[PDB]
Amino acid sequence: PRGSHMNPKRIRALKSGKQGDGPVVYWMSRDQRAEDNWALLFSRAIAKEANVPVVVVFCLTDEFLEAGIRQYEFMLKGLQELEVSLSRKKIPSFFLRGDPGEKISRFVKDYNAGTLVTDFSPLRIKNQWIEKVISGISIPFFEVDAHNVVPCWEASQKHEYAAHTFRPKLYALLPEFLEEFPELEPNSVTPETLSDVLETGVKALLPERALLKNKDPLFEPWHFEPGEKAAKKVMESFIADRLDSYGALRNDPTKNMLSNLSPYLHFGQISSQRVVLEVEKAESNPGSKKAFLDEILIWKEISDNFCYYNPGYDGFESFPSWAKESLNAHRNDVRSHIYTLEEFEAGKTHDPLWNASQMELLSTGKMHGYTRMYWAKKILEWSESPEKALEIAICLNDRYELDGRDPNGYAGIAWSIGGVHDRAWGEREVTGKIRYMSYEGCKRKFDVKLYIEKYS
DNA sequence: CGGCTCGCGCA
DNA sequence: TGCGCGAAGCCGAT
Ligand SMILES: Cc1cc2nc3c(=O)[nH]c(=O)nc-3n(C[C@H](O)[C@H](O)[C@H](O)COP(=O)(O)OP(=O)(O)OC[C@H]3O[C@@H](n4cnc5c(N)ncnc54)[C@H](O)[C@@H]3O)c2cc1C
Repeated sequence: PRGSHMNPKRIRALKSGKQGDGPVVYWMSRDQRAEDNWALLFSRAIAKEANVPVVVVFCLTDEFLEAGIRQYEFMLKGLQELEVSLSRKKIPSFFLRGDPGEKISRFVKDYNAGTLVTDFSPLRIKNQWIEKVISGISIPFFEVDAHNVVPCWEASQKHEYAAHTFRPKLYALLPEFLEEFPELEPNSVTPETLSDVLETGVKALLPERALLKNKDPLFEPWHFEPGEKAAKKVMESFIADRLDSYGALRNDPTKNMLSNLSPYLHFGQISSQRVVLEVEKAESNPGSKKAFLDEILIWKEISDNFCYYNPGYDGFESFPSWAKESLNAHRNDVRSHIYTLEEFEAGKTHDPLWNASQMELLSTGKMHGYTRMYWAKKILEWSESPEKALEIAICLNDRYELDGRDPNGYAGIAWSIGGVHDRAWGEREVTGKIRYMSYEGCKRKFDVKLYIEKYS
């Protein structure tokens, strides 16, 4: 649908129709940014061809009640900044509260929209809302993958068993799909308060807040400033100060050598494609660059692959057959310890390294990547059953990670507990052939005592 | 058949 | 710390 720097393979039709006479509406969901946003760029291009303005609509759902203030504030502060950015480009934004299935349909009717565009998420609930909207509108409806460098449905047509099978397919398509972004052109044709939504939601969540004994909150909000501008600064300092040592130190949780981009990536406050462009152009240790690109291209995009092609991505049934057979055989094994959700949540296990990982999670909202593996694997080892382990890990990941409620989290938990995108290892009690990680193993790789002391 | 994102013994 | 091996099941290139 027109454009020159616009690859049509990024866009797909959800519903055909007579293009209406009214504005193009971008139903923003996953990609909460004005810059480097293929969904917003395609929306603007369609609007230009039809000689109509583009408007942005965002629907605040009751979903926020299932997480905490830490995510709600991060997201909403981002959106306050986004509202201003879009304003400068003469793009109005509308913030709706309620079920997207109902509210988006109504908005399209009331505002006499000509075309509807949304960004891409493989999570189940987004597909449900889309199907509801389709039944409620008579205008064309498109979806743009603004989150992946290679559109999810282009990179592969099936569930990929392993990174080693996906890697060649993805890297083959980078020359086509890794490109610079055109600038967002302001609107030429002229056309609820977020402050109030924020106060109302916070009041609702205050009773569920994570607290220490003295009733002082556990969460430290100053580690990550929200919004598009801050995200760019974190990217720049990563490339300048941390990228060089990333390959060597990414698996040492006592060193702050990660990008720290995940909260921003999760809410779409920065484009993965932008990050890849800048890292590609940086002159740094080649090994570090390859390690980083493999994480933000292969592992991030295969997580969308996993959720898109396996709608039971958060269930035991999505595990590979060998892992299901192994875990099933060990269901009756005596566990060395059994903890409840509440005991894991409070960091009251016998294992100080596990407890310190959980304390980093509670206090910062971002557990170091290496201890996330250890953390999830011990939940399998010290729970009543594989289903209960899965349920506990997802519950804590999604409640406390700023970057949670994400394909990466479901794929990472499924790797840790069910061997998805892994292979079988030595046979053990309880965990069977699922890859094992030990306290002693961690001791030989990094200064465990220092991580424990940092987080009590 | 070859090669896949641990623990372990050994410089 | 850095290396090379062991223990495991399967994909996919033929
Ligand atoms: C049990 C478990 C739970 C996880 N929970 C989440 C989660 O809720 N949300 C989430 O986005 N990631 C999650 N991760 C994946 C990974 O730990 C985080 O993306 C990463 O630690 C975020 O830190 P960073 O951006 O500073 O990392 P960097 O090392 O700088 O990583 C760069 C980027 O690469 C991608 N990436 C890196 N590691 C992985 C990985 N294992 N899998 C997928 N993509 C990866 C992410 O987009 C990440 O932000 C989880 C992993 C596991 C094993």
